[PDB]
Amino acid sequence: PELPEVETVRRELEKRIVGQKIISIEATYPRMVLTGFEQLKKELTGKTIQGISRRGKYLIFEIGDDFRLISHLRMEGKYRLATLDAPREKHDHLTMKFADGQLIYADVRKFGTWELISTDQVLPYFLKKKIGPEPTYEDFDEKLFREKLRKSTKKIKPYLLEQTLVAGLGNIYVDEVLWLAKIHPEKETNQLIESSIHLLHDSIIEILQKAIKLGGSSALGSTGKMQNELQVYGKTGEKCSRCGAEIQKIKVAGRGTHFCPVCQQK
DNA sequence: CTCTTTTTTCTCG
DNA sequence: GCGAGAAACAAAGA
Ligand SMILES: *Sc1nc2[nH]cnc2c(=O)[nH]1
Ligand SMILES: O=c1[nH]c(S)nc2[nH]cnc12
Ligand SMILES: O=c1[nH]c(S)nc2[nH]cnc12
Repeated sequence: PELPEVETVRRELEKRIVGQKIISIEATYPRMVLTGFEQLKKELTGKTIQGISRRGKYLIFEIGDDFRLISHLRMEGKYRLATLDAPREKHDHLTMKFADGQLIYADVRKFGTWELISTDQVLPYFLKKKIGPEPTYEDFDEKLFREKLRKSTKKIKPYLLEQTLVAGLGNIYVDEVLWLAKIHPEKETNQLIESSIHLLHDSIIEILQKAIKLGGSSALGSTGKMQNELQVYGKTGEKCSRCGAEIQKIKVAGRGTHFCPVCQQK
């Protein structure tokens, strides 16, 4: 999932599990709890969920006043709310049991992570990872964005994927964003002119906010509609609606990359 | 059978 | 510092 998918999950969880006391926590794959499963079980059992927040692609469970559970779904992580007698499925790894249901985390590839962080260490946690601003008009300052692009010789797609210029883009939405902003994914950022950076900035915000509104692209959050609106991602050889031009797929910095050459020249 | 394909961090030169 | 490639892992497809 990327930011819109994580936000969709956040919103559904917020509706269902806020106010709920954690009765027990169980793991079949404790190794995904990077801060230590025993510690997390001991600290969180019997606590009440106060809220669910998000920073970039990270889910943040607010559990009691003094702890947060930071969850990353990485490539394939999925949450679901199930009855207490629900059978185990093959790639289920963790469950948070309540009095009247349970929250189960599953992840085929086992990439997703849980970290128990004290409340006053949440802002330092994200500072240490150098996560950039949220993709909103209020938080995403174009002026700083422009200065960082000017000072780098990185290619724009991998630099956007680093999460440092702005938080939340992954492979799908960065491809969508660059098509919308008419920018080549291998464009060196210090070659971008001011008007292109402005369109890029606005496009990042517009695409991600649209995806959030449509419930992401497609367990919780599996009812998304953004997939119907994708212009280039996963559409190799299909039309760009531009006079017969077709989407090409190339590899950029190790990632599958979908773009429309005629639209996205350097 | 092999090889490639699908977020973040780590290693190497 | 940089980029390239690979690591963590599972499953599906060519
Ligand atoms: S360049 C181009 N050609 C078209 N032919 C039908 N519609 C077109 C369009 O929107 N753009
Ligand atoms: O944190 C990252 N997330 C993604 S999607 N791509 C990257 N390339 C380098 N870092 C990152
Ligand atoms: O009208 C457009 N034409 C092309 S070629 N690319 C685009 N990206 C966003 N709009 C367009």
